[PDB]
Amino acid sequence: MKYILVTGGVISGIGKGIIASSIGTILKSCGLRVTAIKIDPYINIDAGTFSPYEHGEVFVLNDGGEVDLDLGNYERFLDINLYKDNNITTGKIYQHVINKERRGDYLGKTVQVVPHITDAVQEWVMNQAKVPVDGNKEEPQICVIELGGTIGDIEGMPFVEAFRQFQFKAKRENFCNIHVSLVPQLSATGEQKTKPTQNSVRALRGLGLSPDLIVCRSSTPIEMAVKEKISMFCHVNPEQVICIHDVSSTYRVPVLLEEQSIVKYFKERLHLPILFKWRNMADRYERLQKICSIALVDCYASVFKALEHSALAINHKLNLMYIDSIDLEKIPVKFHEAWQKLCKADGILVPGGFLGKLQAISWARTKKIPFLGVCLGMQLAVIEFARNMRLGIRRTVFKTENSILRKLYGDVPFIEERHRHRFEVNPNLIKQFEQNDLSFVGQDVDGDRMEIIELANHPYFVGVQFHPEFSSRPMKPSPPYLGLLLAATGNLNAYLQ
Amino acid sequence: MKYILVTGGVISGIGKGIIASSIGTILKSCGLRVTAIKIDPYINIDAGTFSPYEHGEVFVLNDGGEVDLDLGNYERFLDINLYKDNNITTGKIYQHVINKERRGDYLGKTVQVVPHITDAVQEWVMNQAKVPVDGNKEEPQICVIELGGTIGDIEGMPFVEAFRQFQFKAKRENFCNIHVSLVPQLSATGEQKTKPTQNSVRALRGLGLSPDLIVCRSSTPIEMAVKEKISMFCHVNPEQVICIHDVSSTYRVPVLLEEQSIVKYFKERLHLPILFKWRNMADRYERLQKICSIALVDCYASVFKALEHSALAINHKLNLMYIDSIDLEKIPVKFHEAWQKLCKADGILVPGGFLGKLQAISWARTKKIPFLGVCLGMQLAVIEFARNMRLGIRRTVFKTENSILRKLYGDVPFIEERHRHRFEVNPNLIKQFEQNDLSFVGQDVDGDRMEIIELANHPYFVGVQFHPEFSSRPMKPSPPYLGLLLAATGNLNAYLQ
Amino acid sequence: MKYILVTGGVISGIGKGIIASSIGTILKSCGLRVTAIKIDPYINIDAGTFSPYEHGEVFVLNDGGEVDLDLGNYERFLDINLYKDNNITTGKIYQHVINKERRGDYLGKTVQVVPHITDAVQEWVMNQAKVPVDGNKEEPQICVIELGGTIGDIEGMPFVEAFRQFQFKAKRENFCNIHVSLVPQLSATGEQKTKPTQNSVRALRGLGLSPDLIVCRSSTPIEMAVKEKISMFCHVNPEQVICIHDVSSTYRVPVLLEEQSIVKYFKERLHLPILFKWRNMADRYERLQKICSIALVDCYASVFKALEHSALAINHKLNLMYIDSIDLEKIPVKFHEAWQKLCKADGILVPGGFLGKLQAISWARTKKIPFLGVCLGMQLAVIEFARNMRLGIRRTVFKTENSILRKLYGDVPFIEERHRHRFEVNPNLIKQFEQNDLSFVGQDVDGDRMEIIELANHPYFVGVQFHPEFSSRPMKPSPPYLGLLLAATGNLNAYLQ
Amino acid sequence: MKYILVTGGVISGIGKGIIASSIGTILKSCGLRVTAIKIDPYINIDAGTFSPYEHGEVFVLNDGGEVDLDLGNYERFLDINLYKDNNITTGKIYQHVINKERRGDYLGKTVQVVPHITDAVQEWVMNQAKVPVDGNKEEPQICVIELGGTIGDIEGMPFVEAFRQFQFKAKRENFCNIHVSLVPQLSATGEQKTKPTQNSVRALRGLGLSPDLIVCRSSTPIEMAVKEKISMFCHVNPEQVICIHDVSSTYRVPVLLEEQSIVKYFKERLHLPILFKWRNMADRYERLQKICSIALVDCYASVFKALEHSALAINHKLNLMYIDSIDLEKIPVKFHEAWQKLCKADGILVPGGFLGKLQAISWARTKKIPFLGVCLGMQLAVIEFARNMRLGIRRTVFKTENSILRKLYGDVPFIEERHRHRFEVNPNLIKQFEQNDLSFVGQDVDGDRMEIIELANHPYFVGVQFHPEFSSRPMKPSPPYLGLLLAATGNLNAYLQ
Ligand SMILES: CC(C)(C(=O)Nc1ccc(-c2cncc(C(F)(F)F)n2)cn1)c1csc(NS(=O)(=O)C2CC2)n1
Ligand SMILES: NC(=O)CC[C@H](N)C(=O)O
Ligand SMILES: NC(=O)CC[C@H](N)C(=O)O
Ligand SMILES: [Mg+2]
Ligand SMILES: [Mg+2]
Ligand SMILES: [Mg+2]
Ligand SMILES: [Mg+2]
Repeated sequence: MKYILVTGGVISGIGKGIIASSIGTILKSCGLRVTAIKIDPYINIDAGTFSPYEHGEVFVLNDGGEVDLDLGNYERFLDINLYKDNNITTGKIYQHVINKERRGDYLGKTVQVVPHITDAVQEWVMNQAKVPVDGNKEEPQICVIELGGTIGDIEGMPFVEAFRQFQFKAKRENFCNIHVSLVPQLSATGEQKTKPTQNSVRALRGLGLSPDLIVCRSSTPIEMAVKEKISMFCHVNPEQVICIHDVSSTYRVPVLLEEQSIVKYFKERLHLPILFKWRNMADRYERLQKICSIALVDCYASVFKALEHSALAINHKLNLMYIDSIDLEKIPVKFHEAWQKLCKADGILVPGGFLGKLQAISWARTKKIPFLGVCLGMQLAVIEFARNMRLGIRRTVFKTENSILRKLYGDVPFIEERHRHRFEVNPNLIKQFEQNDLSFVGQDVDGDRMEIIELANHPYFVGVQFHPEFSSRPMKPSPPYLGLLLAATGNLNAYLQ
Repeated sequence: MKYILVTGGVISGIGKGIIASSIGTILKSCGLRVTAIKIDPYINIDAGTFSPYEHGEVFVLNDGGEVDLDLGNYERFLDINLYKDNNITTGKIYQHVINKERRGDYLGKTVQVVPHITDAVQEWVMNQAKVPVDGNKEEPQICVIELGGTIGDIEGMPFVEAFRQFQFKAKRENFCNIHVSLVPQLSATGEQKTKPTQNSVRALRGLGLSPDLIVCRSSTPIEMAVKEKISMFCHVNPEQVICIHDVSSTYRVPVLLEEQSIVKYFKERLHLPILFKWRNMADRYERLQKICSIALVDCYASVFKALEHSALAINHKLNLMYIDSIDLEKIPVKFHEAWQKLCKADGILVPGGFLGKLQAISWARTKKIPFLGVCLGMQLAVIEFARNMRLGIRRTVFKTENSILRKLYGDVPFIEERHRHRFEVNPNLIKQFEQNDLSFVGQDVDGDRMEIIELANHPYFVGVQFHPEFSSRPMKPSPPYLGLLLAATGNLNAYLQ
Repeated sequence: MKYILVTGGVISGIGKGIIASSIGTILKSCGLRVTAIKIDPYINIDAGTFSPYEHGEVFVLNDGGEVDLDLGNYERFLDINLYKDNNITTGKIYQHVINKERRGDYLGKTVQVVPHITDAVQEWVMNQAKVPVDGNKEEPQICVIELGGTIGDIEGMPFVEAFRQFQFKAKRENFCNIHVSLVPQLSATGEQKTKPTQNSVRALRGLGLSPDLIVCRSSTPIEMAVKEKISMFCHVNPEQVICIHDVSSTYRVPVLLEEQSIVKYFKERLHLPILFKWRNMADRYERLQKICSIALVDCYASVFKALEHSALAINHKLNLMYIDSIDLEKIPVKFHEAWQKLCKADGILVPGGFLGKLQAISWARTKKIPFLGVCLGMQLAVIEFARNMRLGIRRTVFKTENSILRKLYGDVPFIEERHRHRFEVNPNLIKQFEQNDLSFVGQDVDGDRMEIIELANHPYFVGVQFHPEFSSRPMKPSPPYLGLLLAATGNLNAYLQ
Repeated sequence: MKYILVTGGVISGIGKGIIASSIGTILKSCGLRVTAIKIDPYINIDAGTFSPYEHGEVFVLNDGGEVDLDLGNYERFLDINLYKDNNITTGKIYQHVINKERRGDYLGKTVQVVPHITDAVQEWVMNQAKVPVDGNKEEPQICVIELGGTIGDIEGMPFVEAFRQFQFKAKRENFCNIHVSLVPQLSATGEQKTKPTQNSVRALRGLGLSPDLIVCRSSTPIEMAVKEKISMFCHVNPEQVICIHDVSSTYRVPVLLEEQSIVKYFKERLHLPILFKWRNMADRYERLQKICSIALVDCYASVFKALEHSALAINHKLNLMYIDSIDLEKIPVKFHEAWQKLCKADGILVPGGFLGKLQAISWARTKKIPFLGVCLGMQLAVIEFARNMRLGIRRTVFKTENSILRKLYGDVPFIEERHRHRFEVNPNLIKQFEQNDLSFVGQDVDGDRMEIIELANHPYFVGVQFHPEFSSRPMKPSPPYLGLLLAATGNLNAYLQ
């Protein structure tokens, strides 16, 4: 296969995953079948071990893998369905080698990091690159590998050593390395400094990989004198020093890379047989004037992106105002902030988790303000109506054609969406609710779990057990989120017509 | 506790384990309770995964741990009984952290090498240092930690980072580092080169540990000009540059270290409240003239050491001539080497394993030459008499007082020795042999396994199921090995009188 | 002596020289005699080799040394008079060792970087620290050594190796290291990243120096979670992690360091027997409302600082608008910018160099707007009146008591100021001017060079051959600059009364 | 041009200069014009600064350059005449850049190691490679550059950075790197260790150069398992792992390299349009039985080599027994060693320097034992007969045809040989000697200095002012040395016939 490693320098928050995902959609626009692998040098096996504050949200894959939000960036940019083994971690590879050792698979030889851990990385990358990750069963052409962390962190040392070897245990026609690095810009002088990028490239080149492209991330576009220092000290041509400055949106990052001519580089280097929409979406995003103010009651990064996809599609600006449920709760300055936000809420969003959510539900229910409840927001909705693990892709069957979500999903009798919940509605008690305004509208194939609710005597009050955020992509807004913004702007009855 | 790290430079075969074990017996001669821990940066969990060619023999511990022969060096020098967790490996620590992660013991935080793997090393070292490893239940005073590998190998990087932190997460009064390094001596010029030791100390000091002692291993004693270069370039006083040259025996290495005044250094540095036998044994070893030629039919390092302990005790030189059983086998130049060695064999030794052993057994049996069979050498002896896992410490009961091994072990009704076998003698068939010359003399407490055989109509033909090698120490020769050399020299009937 | 090394991490523009100069004035406020040495790892011998665009202005010392502007920061903060050998460079030290080699001073031994270049650094630092650099002939107590560059640049490697050795070839009571490092703050998230500081401290600690204080430079004050990561990963206590954020002025940086308690650290560590004005000047600077707009017709950093000292003393804000003389020149958008700036010029400043300066002189002369000409601005003033190396400290004698500059300098018959010029006024032609409005008012002791001019029929049009900028300090504004701001605000005749 | 860098790993005494010189004579046997440059990272400018104990003898070049003996190895192997600038040193390059800086040749830019010192290395290497260093005025085809020191020493860091850049600022067709490294062989086990070579290649590859050949120096030929570890861990094919073991002679080292097929590698890699004598000389050397015992009364490495060239040519073994003149002196165990050696002296050799030499002269003179005096040995000979700087190539004119040295040099009226002396014979006093047995036979063209003496009433007692050692090569023995061995074996009168 053809392989593109993306390494990071100086600091991890430079957006390497957006760059890597951007080059993947560039290559896809050039007609290529692109895979992605993310290396996360953490010793954790799956992101289910994390808090939402640590690594952002737990993105959920079709196979039930729990991963950090950057596999959602590859899914959203490439329109791809990743498997749990497209995330490589140090825990996953060390445990693999330890298990092989105990099985005698290393034939009584001493197991050690080089070669055995480095071979495990190569074995895994070669095979997961070949996985059909598009819906097309045809073997991929390119694999973009993001090496997470910063080159020079101790946890990354097996992977760069593996990738050093992988140059030679392949061809230069088949492997290149992108180094993404911070070019810090000083306050008082405006001066862009190249020293961290030079030092990071020196470290990377000391690990036996050379930058084939250097991607500068900078606050402002870099000056030619700055690009000249980088091309001289990092021993790469000026045409191989790319600048991605702070832009308006992720839609503009692929467009910017065409305007740095990366396709000519990848054609020449990787010997490749080679956007519109990203321009259009960027150009639209920069012109969004009509505010839709929604109350959310990187912890919710797919939720925010799903709303922005929906907002863009209806040519509105999202104003996502985040409210803690403890602010709305009876426990008082932040109460008069939170409830004031909840007054100017055109829609209420109660996402998942593991108290004032119930008050926001009551507010939305009573005042007839548009509501989307996801996972816990469905369960709390059922609960508060009464007062007044299941992991990965599953089929949800609609119990009727008289469903607003069914119209938004395109009249289909069932949907396949991603789940992540341990708790569900009691099958014996459903007959308390069916008599009244809260219809249970979607169920599993087993008929035990109700998985969608709709409140009938309301513009749009829906609850879903699945996370339809993980299915959201710019080209196809997540229908439960689209319905929320359509309802909040009154356009729902025009769309459903 | 007080801690002594022993790091290695340039190459691992410099004898760091003998140096570390030597300083342990020095400190023990100074009256201190000494523990040992060995770090082996391999990803293997236990040495049962190894061939005998890889890491030498599998030493067996009382608890059934399978470890490399260097935990036998700490056992033999200190008269200590190590536990399986006095061996630290990368596999054992990474699996520990992975298991803690999956249990949620890191409270949703990202697990990473620093701190979490480095803390696991510190946690383990602090607690295993406190283990009563002598028979005395009193908590130890010093722990000698040998860091296996060479400082600068990638697998060693978590451990040196842990030990860097461990300086500061302790006191300088409680931690020091010994660096053992090759001083190569060139052929043509006789010139001793200090450059590898300087470069290795620069690497070690780049990992945030400084040599408190530098132990030069050299072929010849080092010149003062060589010691001056090391003390200048490695930034350590001349009194802290120790030379251990190629000596006669391991008995001389502690004695040499007194003659480099290390006790004064450890008294001053570690604030310690502070040999004869090692001199005596060294002085004896250098005067061994009477050859006992024994045929063995680092793969057998405890076997060789057990014979040398026995040889020294009877003031004989061992000539251990190693013969492959395939040389003795019918499959022919090496046949006339092997059988010629077997002709001048004063004793035959058939150690354990997993064909010409049977011929050597037949030879020894028929010609009435002294025989010791260990594990497989007992099983093949039973088999060839007929023609003509159980792991760690177990109690073997003697079935009679009429046992030669029972006299050698001191008339005791049972012995406790170390086992490592999956196969044993059939309890139904023992009644074929008891009628004849092959007595089954030792059994387990269960009475199912016969564990010792003695052939009655022979000077000394014994078979044992245990490995009594692992019990051998210079002060107390292993009785089955002592019996072999006593028999082979005719001194048996004088000893047993 | 007591020594404080100040090392830099990530990027050089973090202000290490202001931090180092700030701790020097802190220690001086604590009553200590402080020296400064600046190491510049460039191979250049003196800054006379530089353009003004490269390293900023060439600061001139009393002995005629040409140095970068950071020796002016030590002069301005400490009220000190540095010698040319308080600047150490790689060129100065390598040439020293090469010269010693050729003289046989190394006694036929091979000269090499360690030890001989590292010893040369130590020799130089020990002796220049002892230099009376105050006017007091008493030997100094502390020496602040700024190591220029970033730790990990190849040119800095001799100096950090020297300073590693210098810890041990001294006492910990007598040496400490401050590491100044960038904590980059990301745009989108507001997130302060500690990774470069951790990596830079790892590099510094790999060169055998540990941070005794870590000084974070950040745009905003750092959060406690950020300070905790630094104190954990850089293995230093929280009290040793200092934050200097972007402040109003250099006057506030010493004041901030008291509010980080550095005096307690230096008392404890360096065993020291231990501001008001800096608070007052900072507090004043933040309240400057009255604008004095001056046209200047880091290239002029002492000029700008001299104006700011003058501005602060008269409680005005300086608006220094910089105009290129080529903009004012007949060669046209920038002409209407430049001449528009020159219209709102309350004073014209024509500093030194090596064309529209003559037009600005004519403008100021004719319209009677306050003028200060320095070096070339005196020579061009003489020239344009007619139309209508001498290096370091020299004595200039006033030819009369009827001098405005003589009143501003305190009625004294001569002044001693710093010179840097190859050209001077023709002694035969002076009699053309003395007849008219342009008096030559200051001369050298030789009587050949006129060194000050004053135009009599004007509020304030003075020219000086010396650079009185280099003499400017916050406590004592440079009288030619003070006169300019006093004239420009009309306060001159109140001051001279 | 084509360039071959030769780097060293682990320790400098591995013989890199003999390897580099050997590949140069291989390429010369393939018909190529070969240059050599030696980089010595010492800060010394010329070896005239050294003692003879430090870097061995001072080799003298035709232009009067004073250099270490390794430029004599390139002269002897290639039959080449090196210039003083074929030795590059850190002193020579830093002084060059400092001088350029002071001249303004860097146009006011900050001079720093990268680029300016690294460019100076490249500039120098490119131009000195083009120097006609053979007598043929045609521009060379290959330049062998030995980088002295060990890769990873701090002084070598500018040169490896220059050579990293030089790969890219050339072509792979035009540059390759040979890494020479110690494979230490342990005493007790016979085990050859690859770890230092792996670590040294990791350091070298961290400086951005990869081994194109790895030359193992080992005591014994390396095993295939050892070559496999090196080829795996150093990421080079088995055919690129060369072993040079301890051999009989330098004559065998080129022959060994053909038997490792290096010409096939250099043909393929450097795109080259491509021994007998070295085999013959090696084969002869191994069969030398007839001892010629000569008393010498790396300090004298060209002297020893000149004797060995002479010995080989007359098919004798040299037994060069070295005697200190202080042993022969009246100041007594070593007296009876020294004079005993002087009794079995078939020839006396008194080489140059700066007391018992006079006694050895008297001994040789009186007993009529063959004598060669060089420089000081001529001056002391003149002196002791009476009792009983001029640097580089100079023309010496023979005063007569009646000269034994003139016959040995081939009847020529003058010779051109290399000089290094400050003292000479007094022109007024020569008329004391000419009357008697000591003829002055060679003079300079000036007629002031007598430069050769011959004692007439003796088999062979010659003194020369020049060092004819530096002219010695295996193909053409130095005639004054050849005469000594011919005289000492009685073959002189057969040769001179
Ligand atoms: C939330 C929003 C509106 C967005 O653009 N935010 C934003 C804005 C700017 C940048 C940015 C600025 N400069 C540089 C770089 C980098 F590239 F260098 F890092 N990034 C990053 N994220 C959005 C809608 S859809 C989406 N993401 S998404 O669903 O994956 C879809 C793309 C496939 N985000
Ligand atoms: N210092 C300056 O401004 C230099 C002025 C002028 N070029 C001279 O040499 O006198
Ligand atoms: N080269 C030498 O042997 C030197 C000889 C003597 N010291 C001189 O200067 O002439
Ligand atoms: Mg810069
Ligand atoms: Mg040396
Ligand atoms: Mg972080
Ligand atoms: Mg090995």
